[PDB]
Amino acid sequence: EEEITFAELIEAGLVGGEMARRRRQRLGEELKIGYANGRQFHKRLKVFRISRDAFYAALAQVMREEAGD
Amino acid sequence: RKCVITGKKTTAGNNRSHAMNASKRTWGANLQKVRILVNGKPKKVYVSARALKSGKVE
RNA sequence: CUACCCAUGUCCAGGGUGAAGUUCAGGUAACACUGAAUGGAGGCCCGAACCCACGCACGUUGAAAAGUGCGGGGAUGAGGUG
RNA sequence: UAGGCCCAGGCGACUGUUUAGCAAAAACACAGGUCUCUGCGAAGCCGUAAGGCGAAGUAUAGGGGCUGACGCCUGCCCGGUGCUGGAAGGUUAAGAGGAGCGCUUAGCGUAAGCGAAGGUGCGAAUUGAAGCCCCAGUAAACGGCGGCCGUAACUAUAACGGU
RNA sequence: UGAUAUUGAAUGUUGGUACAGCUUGUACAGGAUAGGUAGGAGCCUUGGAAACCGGAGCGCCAGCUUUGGUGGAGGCAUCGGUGGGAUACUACCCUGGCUGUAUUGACCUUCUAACCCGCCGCCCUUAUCGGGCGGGGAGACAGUGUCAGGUGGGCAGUUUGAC
Ligand SMILES: [Mg+2]
Ligand SMILES: [Mg+2]
Ligand SMILES: [Mg+2]
Ligand SMILES: [Mg+2]
Ligand SMILES: [Mg+2]
Ligand SMILES: [Mg+2]
Ligand SMILES: [Mg+2]
Ligand SMILES: [Mg+2]
Ligand SMILES: [Mg+2]
Ligand SMILES: [Mg+2]
Ligand SMILES: [Mg+2]
Ligand SMILES: [Mg+2]
Ligand SMILES: [Mg+2]
Ligand SMILES: [Mg+2]
Ligand SMILES: [Mg+2]
Ligand SMILES: [Mg+2]
Ligand SMILES: [Mg+2]
Ligand SMILES: [Mg+2]
Ligand SMILES: [Mg+2]
Ligand SMILES: [Mg+2]
Repeated sequence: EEEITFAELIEAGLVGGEMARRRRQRLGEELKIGYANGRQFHKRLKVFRISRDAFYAALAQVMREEAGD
Repeated sequence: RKCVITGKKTTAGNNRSHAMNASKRTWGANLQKVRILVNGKPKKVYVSARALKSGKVE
């Protein structure tokens, strides 16, 4: 039942600009689902049926490499 | 295969290693293919990048 | 010549065995099946032409720079041959 | 003119192919099994390139490696090598970047030397990819399946305990 | 696997290259924690000034002739400046800083004219070759040239002592 919502992607900082483009360019390949836009990214999340916890784990991961993991 | 303007070609020469033991080898000419007017007719031919540097149209 | 491939032709006397299927019956719950008839499958069987080359003997300045004689194998096919 | 037969074992499942001219087989092949690569201009292969085969095919297809009908099965090891994958770090070329130092001479000169501009050599720092060093998986991948002491027959079956 | 040419435009983020600006000179010292050489006394008063703290300046923040604020209506030069200056102004210049400028590079996007299309329609023409005009897809990548580094019995040329 929509383990992830669109507002989650929004608050994750995944909206336009350059920083959010880097955010998606990282997160996508960190999930092996390639690149997308916001809506396309959400639809890919839905179609591959990936779990919320692994999504958050990779989120924290890519923030750490952003912060110098 | 040769530039239609300057007439460059590909030549042959040796190929040395650390121990100077020779072996044959060739030298290409950095040719490109561009549509160009020629004798009042447009055409796409070979032409060297050096000639393209200045004094030519496409 | 020999190896493999491509296109197009052609050759294989004669006799066996009897798959599937079908039709009958019995049979079973109909089926499982059993038994007859029909049918004619198969890198199936026996064996000439043809192709091969397992044994022995002879030959070894030979009839022959690889054969002959008596036996042997495949022989409708992953066939032989122009 | 016209099959000798039988009883035991080894090897290979079978029909087939092979060293023309000393080897016809247990060797090769095969139907089946398994591993692996390949999303289409596919992978592989021939050719320097055009151009082709694969295929006028499309993962139930195509190439490569090992094994070799059918029945019962295929145990343990990922340290080494190979392959696949990943990040903190170290090491590494060409090219950029040029600190600074030589030689030469206008000048000052005073006797020794100092020496402005220009030219011509030499080049410091900084930067600079894969790979390697490292980590994880993988064995019908290359490979491996121990010594000592004390304890049980049959060709000492040393099975069994301690290092 | 990198650099470089073919090789374009617009961004954005971005490090710097100089311009432009006002700036703390903390010394344990002058009422007082008032730079560097400095001419030096002449200036300022309705720049609510001088007592003044922080907001240009440093900061365990003390105060500065510059400075939005009540802190209100003159000091400095001239006054032991422990002073390594005694400062009207500052003829010239520096640390506190960012902006617009000229940037340049490196990244991150976006676009389209380059280049590419064993995609489609029409023509040359009766032609799955070719190229010409339209559409479409990709796109400054890829392909190709020069340079450099890895790997490399796939393939070459050779060595492997004497008594
Ligand atoms: Mg030519
Ligand atoms: Mg020579
Ligand atoms: Mg037969
Ligand atoms: Mg033969
Ligand atoms: Mg005979
Ligand atoms: Mg037989
Ligand atoms: Mg056999
Ligand atoms: Mg046989
Ligand atoms: Mg022989
Ligand atoms: Mg035999
Ligand atoms: Mg023989
Ligand atoms: Mg097979
Ligand atoms: Mg073809
Ligand atoms: Mg075998
Ligand atoms: Mg075997
Ligand atoms: Mg095993
Ligand atoms: Mg090289
Ligand atoms: Mg060799
Ligand atoms: Mg020689
Ligand atoms: Mg000797």
